[PDB]
Amino acid sequence: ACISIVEWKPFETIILLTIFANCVALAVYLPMPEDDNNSLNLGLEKLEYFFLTVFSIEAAMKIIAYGFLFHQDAYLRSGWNVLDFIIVFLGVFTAILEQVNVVKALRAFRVLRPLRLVSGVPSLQVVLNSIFKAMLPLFHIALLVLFMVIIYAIIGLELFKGKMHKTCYYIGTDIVATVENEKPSPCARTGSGRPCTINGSECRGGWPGPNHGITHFDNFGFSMLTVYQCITMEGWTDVLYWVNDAIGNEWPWIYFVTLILLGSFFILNLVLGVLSGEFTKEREKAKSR
Amino acid sequence: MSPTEAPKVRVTLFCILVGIVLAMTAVVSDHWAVLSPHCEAAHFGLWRI
Amino acid sequence: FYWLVILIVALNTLSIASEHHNQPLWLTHLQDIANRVLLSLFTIEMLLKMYGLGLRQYFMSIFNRFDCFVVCSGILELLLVESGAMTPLGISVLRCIRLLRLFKITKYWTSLSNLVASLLNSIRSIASLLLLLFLFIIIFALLGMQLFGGRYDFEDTEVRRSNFDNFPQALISVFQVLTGEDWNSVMYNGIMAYGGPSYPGVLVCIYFIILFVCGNYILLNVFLAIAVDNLAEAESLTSAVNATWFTNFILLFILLSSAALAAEDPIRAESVRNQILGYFDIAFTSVFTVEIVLKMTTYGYFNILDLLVVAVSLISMVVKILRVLRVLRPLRAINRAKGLKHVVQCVFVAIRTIGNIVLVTTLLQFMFACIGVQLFKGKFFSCNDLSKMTEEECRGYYYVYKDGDPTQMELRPRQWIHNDFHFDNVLSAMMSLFTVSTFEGWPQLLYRAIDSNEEDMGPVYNNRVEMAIFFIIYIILIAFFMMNIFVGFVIVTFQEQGDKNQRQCVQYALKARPLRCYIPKNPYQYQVWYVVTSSYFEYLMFALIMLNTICLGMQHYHQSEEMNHISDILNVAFTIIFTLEMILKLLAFKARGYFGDPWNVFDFLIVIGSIIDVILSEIDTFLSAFFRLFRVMRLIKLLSRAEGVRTLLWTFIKSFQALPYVALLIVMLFFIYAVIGMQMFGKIALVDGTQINRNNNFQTFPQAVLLLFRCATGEAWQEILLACSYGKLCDPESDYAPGEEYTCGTNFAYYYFISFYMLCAFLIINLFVAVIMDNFDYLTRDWSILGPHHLDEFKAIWAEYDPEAKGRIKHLDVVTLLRRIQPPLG
Amino acid sequence: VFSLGFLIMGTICALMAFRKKRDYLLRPASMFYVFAGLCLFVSLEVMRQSVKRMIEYYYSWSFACACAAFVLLFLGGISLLLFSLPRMPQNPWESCMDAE
Amino acid sequence: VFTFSVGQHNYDRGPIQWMACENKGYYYEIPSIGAIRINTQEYLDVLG
Ligand SMILES: CCCCCCCCCCCCCCCCCC(=O)OC[C@H](COP(=O)([O-])OCC[N+](C)(C)C)OC(=O)CCCCCCCCCCCCCCCCC
Ligand SMILES: CCCCCCCCCCCCCCCCCC(=O)OC[C@H](COP(=O)(O)OCCN)OC(=O)CCCCCCCCCCCCCCCCC
Ligand SMILES: CCCCCCCCCCCCCCCCCC(=O)OC[C@H](COP(=O)(O)OCCN)OC(=O)CCCCCCCCCCCCCCCCC
Ligand SMILES: CCCCCCCCCCCCCCCCCC(=O)OC[C@H](COP(=O)(O)OCCN)OC(=O)CCCCCCCCCCCCCCCCC
Ligand SMILES: CCOC(=O)C1=C(COCCN)NC(C)=C(C(=O)OC)[C@@H]1c1ccccc1Cl
Ligand SMILES: [Ca+2]
Repeated sequence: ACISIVEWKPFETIILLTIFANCVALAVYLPMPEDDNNSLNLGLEKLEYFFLTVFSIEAAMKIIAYGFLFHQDAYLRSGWNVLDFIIVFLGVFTAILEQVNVVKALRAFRVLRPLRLVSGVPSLQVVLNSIFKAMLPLFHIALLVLFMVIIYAIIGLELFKGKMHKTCYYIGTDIVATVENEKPSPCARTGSGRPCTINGSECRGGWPGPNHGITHFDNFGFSMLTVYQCITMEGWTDVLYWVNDAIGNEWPWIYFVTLILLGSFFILNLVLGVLSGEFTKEREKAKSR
Repeated sequence: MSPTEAPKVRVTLFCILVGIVLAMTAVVSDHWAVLSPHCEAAHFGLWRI
Repeated sequence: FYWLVILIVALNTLSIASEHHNQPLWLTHLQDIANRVLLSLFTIEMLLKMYGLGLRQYFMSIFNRFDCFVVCSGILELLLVESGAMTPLGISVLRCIRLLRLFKITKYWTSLSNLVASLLNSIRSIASLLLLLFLFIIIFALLGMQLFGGRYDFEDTEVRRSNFDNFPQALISVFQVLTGEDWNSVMYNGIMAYGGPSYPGVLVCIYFIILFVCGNYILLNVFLAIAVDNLAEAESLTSAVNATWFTNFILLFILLSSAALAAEDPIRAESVRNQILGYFDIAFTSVFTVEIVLKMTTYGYFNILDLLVVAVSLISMVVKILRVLRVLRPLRAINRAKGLKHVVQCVFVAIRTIGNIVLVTTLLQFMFACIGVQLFKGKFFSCNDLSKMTEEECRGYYYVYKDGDPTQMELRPRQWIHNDFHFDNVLSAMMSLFTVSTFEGWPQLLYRAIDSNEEDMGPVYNNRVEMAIFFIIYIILIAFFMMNIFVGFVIVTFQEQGDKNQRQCVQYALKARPLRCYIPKNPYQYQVWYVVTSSYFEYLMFALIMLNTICLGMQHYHQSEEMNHISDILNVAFTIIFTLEMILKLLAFKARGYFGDPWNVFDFLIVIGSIIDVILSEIDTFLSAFFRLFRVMRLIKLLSRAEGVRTLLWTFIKSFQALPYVALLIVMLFFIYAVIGMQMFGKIALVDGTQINRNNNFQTFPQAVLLLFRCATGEAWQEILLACSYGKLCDPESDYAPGEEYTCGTNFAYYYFISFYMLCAFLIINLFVAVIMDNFDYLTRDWSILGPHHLDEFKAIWAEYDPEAKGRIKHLDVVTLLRRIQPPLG
Repeated sequence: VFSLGFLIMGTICALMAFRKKRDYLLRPASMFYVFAGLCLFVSLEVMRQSVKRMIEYYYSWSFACACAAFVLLFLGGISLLLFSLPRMPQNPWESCMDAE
Repeated sequence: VFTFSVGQHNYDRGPIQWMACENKGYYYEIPSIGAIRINTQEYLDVLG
């Protein structure tokens, strides 16, 4: 415990000022494709070793002083010294794994280091805790949005599964036939869907679907993704219009116009209600402090 | 008898009788569609066209 | 003298507001002359009341620690132009600090003076949380640089400006995903940067789910701990004929004469259906005449409205304007309805108070419009092909390559085009900034401002990336901050108007009523009953629903010949199990104590529908795709378990039901605007590639109502506004004179749409606050002290002992049950 | 025939609910009516569908018969259920499943 | 030495303009397909 002498010093503004230095060695890094680099990118892969040997002789000089084999299992009982040891263990593991293998998925943990900024400023700690203890009243709105997205995913998985795979191509080609600022829409030869109007064009199947094959209802996961995107009210009319072109004009508005009334507006009303209620609760509690 | 004597339940219990008669009417009246191939007009129904 | 300062700080704003692109030279002269003349007076009167107020106490006020800054910067800007001063980088700073004389007004309104005094110590309280927000944004920008940085190398020629290639770009992209605008196409480029719609690639979709959800949660926390805590304290700051059936008929008749306006073909005016409704209108008109002519005898606003309305009605049989001002039909049912004229009269109240905040944001919108004019004036022109930079060059034809294939070209004439939303004058800049505040199409203006080159030249890709600040600062001021104190000025018009636990828990005991339980008879009926109402039975029957939901979810498309075959027999198995549990419960509850509970009724309906669906689907191979929906709604039976979810639902649904006229106002607004737009815009042609097309038009009434719902949601409402602007093709069915078919549409559109959004944005807020205000006791309930929940516990324990209501129980059971009930009540 | 039989089933109880304090019996009755209407709606469409695989077409007399009886049976069952179901409680002490 | 800088990128072009201006060559920018034909036929002025 000979290092207890240090940690009491202003050895915390040295550390949160080299935590800010590792936030700039992340911002000035330029990401380039297919395994290319520059000179500045290769310089900052040397600064990583410096930052990695400053945030380890800062912990191994603290896990030897306060914490120990067990001694309390309380130094770790801070919620934050458990974060920094993860943030500085991943840094050694990923810094050695590449030199021994001589992974880029595992380099995406370097973006977690800005969290030591909060684990090192005390005010951020109280703000973060307050923000989280305002999330437990939302346990019933979450359990409701979840089971409503699930119901709408299962309903659209039943009425719309596999109906948006036809579109018009030019006759005898694999070129999709659109107009100036149109985006490829479904088609329905022999039905109530839209018939293709482009001149030299026919309505064939075997098309992946509207947004390069991302927006459609033909398994549970994709149905749930398009329901979520509609419930955020972004691009809900494009999905409505595509279902119109697939199967016809008169029924499918009931599915969408309701999901915007029930999932967007109604649930938002509840969320705002509960949050403001909790805020005034805490306010009238602390106005008595 | 609040649900059985109040008038707003009887207006409905009667307005459904209209649907009852027009429903037994829709089941036996064959006048609800036409064909004109092109005069040989047919009048359709559910039991016989 | 004081009223002779506002003569010169107004004649100054009008000076800097008259500035536009290509102005007549006398205007440039008049402007700089007025600037010199006004700076002279500013300094001279500053000095005059300097010696009239003395040096020391003149420096006392906050708003003259600033005035000398005006006095100094003004003349030093006069002087820097008299130097080797050069290019619009320094120059912008001169002519925009020249705008800080517009800050005088906010000191001048003297309630706007302390409005900002409150605003600034609302932020100072929350600075820590608004720092955690920026830390959040920065971590997600870096994570995006790791995930998608350098991966948008798609081989086509489509331009994807929202990428993660450097730090300022990643920062702009994360901010755009947070405002929610066009986030889905950022997600699609990120899904296609990885494989595609396949197993590893579709999991980049959780970066955007977490981003949107948690970022907007934190934003709600930020901007709701300022309208709930930091404007509740400004409160302490500031405070310290009469025949019933007859009128029911007349208001049923108003409805018929308004529904006669809905269904009318705009395109063909000579529709035999319009001929059928023309006589109907005159019948309705004679009726509405002869029963108010009779009204103006028992006496000599609402009694004069229908007076002014029936006139144009029975006159008809200008033209267009007088058939558009006949939309006053719904505006007669306000007096005939008590609650309607109660609600309408209750919102005109909350307008003359929230008018002080509507005037400060209007002046704040104007200052930013003049900044933007000084930055982006003349720089929003461009060429059809981005290779030609000036207007003399952008002439002739050029090649466009289909799908970026150099061996498939076609000729197009090149033309010098202006952006639809630009910053050339102040009115245009105010329009552009209005559309930016609704978060619609704002990245398209941002990436066109970043590219802005010079006064009459086309864009230069990624020229001025520092020009994003102007936009990100505007959105944070108006669209996030000043919008969340316009909301606070509505709560204080709601929460103001309308111990505390004591009277509310004395009311419960005073009016409460006991339950029923239907304890059975007939030891065999009691026998089955004890099984069917056992708790573990209600766990076994909630496991089978979570198992039936997975089976519906396992369906997919283009499967093979053994998944459907098992699906449709498992469906029969589940139908039979649920029918068995139904008849089981019927045997217990004796068919009379069964239909007393509404969940048992809702379950009987699901059983009867899911049986019929079986037959409809099995008759296919033995001798209506919406009956298959009675298998999914079997999942709302889970609701009966969730006590908290059910009470939350009820508590908000019941308040939606007790506030029907606030929603009637929205219905009325939609009806009026959809009738107007069907006459103003109804003859535009449905062309694909435009925003007035087969899915979105004004030709029918449902089409117009769905278009207005779309604009309320804010989808591309400014792209529809640009599709009705007089340069439009008239559809063939309509009757236009020959040669002139590009005369459809109006510039009235600009009013229409902008007045819709604003009004439709105001009422929605109004309906939200309202619904949250009559629930405030529940949403603010300290569960420690007491609550109706304990009293429902008491009702339950009372009904167990005494199932048949009957009021009374015997003293032994009475005192015995006393141990159960918790300390708060017992 | 299924629809007509549903309505037969609905009428028996919708009447038998009148005597012997059997108010409750208007809840199943109501629901049955709904289903009748429902099936009639189905009926409409299939005939419509066949009409569009067989020339000019027209729905003339009995189509409005069914498109009125179905609509009215649907709304009538739904409203009769809502009038037999007590009330959305509206107050902290009120309950669905209240005594009288 | 004639250098061509192709595409729309954010990278730095000073070095290759220098390579061109040092070794008696020339510097060209090709941002699009419609720019190709004219920029790949113009080196013959320097050679003349
Ligand atoms: C958890 C608590 C709250 C959650 C519960 C809330 C969930 C709300 C569920 C609403 C379901 C959505 C309605 C179904 C959409 C119909 C789709 C459609 O029209 O086209 C596809 C299909 C059309 O398929 P199709 O078969 O025609 O397609 C090809 C064409 N042929 C037939 C020729 C091959 O629709 C139908 O099958 C017919 C539908 C008829 C009318 C359906 C309306 C019944 C539902 C009314 C809902 C009432 C409002 C909501 C109530 C509560 C919500 C506020
Ligand atoms: C909490 C507040 C906010 C909530 C935050 C939490 C959000 C997390 C929710 C995200 C879940 C999405 C899961 C998506 C993956 C599901 C599987 C899938 O997407 O693929 C479909 C699969 C078949 O697809 P395919 O690959 O085509 O099959 C072979 C191809 N020939 O077919 C399948 O196998 C799909 C099977 C899934 C069916 C499940 C249906 C719903 C189950 C839930 C019922 C009860 C809810 C949970 C109970 C909790 C109560 C407390
Ligand atoms: C400090 C000054 C004090 C004075 C303040 C007076 C009160 C103002 C309050 C109204 C708010 C206005 C804000 C809206 C933004 C302004 C829009 C605008 O000015 O557009 C002008 C537009 C020019 O567009 P441009 O692209 O140049 O067109 C070229 C071809 N014509 O050309 C046009 O024709 C646009 C027409 C404008 C229509 C505006 C109608 C708005 C009516 C609002 C009613 C609904 C609000 C209800 C209450 C809301 C919440 C309380
Ligand atoms: C929570 C706060 C936010 C808002 C809360 C309350 C606001 C209410 C506004 C909601 C608006 C959504 C209603 C949308 C209904 C539009 C119907 C539709 O879009 O269907 C299209 C379809 C096309 O058919 P058609 O019109 O004949 O022409 C096509 C080619 N023949 O049409 C058809 O073929 C079928 C015919 C449809 C007729 C049904 C009636 C639809 C409109 C009535 C709803 C209310 C109308 C009054 C105003 C609504 C606003 C309250
Ligand atoms: C409640 C009315 O909302 C609006 O129509 C306004 C928008 C849309 O704001 C929605 C934000 N996404 N943008 C502009 C620029 C407005 C204006 O200039 O008022 C004259 C108002 C406004 C904005 C913020 C606060 C109050 C107000 Cl009345
Ligand atoms: Ca949008």
